[PDB]
Amino acid sequence: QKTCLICGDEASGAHYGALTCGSCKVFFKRAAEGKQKYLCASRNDCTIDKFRRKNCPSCRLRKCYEAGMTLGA
Amino acid sequence: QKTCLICGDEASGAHYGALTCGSCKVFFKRAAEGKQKYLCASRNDCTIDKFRRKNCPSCRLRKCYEAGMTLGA
DNA sequence: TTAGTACGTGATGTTCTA
DNA sequence: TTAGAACATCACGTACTA
Ligand SMILES: [Zn+2]
Ligand SMILES: [Zn+2]
Ligand SMILES: [Zn+2]
Ligand SMILES: [Zn+2]
Repeated sequence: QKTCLICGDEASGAHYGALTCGSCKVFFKRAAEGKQKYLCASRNDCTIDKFRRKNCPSCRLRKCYEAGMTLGA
Repeated sequence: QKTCLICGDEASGAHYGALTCGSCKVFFKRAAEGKQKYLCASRNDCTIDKFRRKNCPSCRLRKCYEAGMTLGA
């Protein structure tokens, strides 16, 4: 509440169905749309925060879905 | 050997003191020269390979120093 | 309200030139 | 033989509009 559910950054309102920051809002749109497989370099449980969220699109995307984000309304 | 000591890609020669590919040669030069204080999102033990080496510069650089690479000061 | 655009920035990996 | 620069490409995050 005022904090992004994906990465803990300061949130700017709900986006695609969950409370997120602006960077996570645009990341989810880019990564949900694409037909990309993302690979985690560790164990699929990376810590996603303001400074680490860049490292692992796979875990960040997983967390977006887990927080309920969706492109299909 | 023909194998990059950092990421397992095909090596290109001895670079900065260790057998590495071309991408790891330029990465190490940029990483050692700049102090980006790279952060790992996991446990400082990421898998570094051709498909994952972009995920965790911090662990990739860790591997470079463990492999003996150095800028000669 | 929040989704879309488009920019500016920076990391990456190779080809080139020493 | 390898160091280093440059260019193209791409991921990222922001400001701005509606
Ligand atoms: Zn976020
Ligand atoms: Zn991960
Ligand atoms: Zn390598
Ligand atoms: Zn790591």
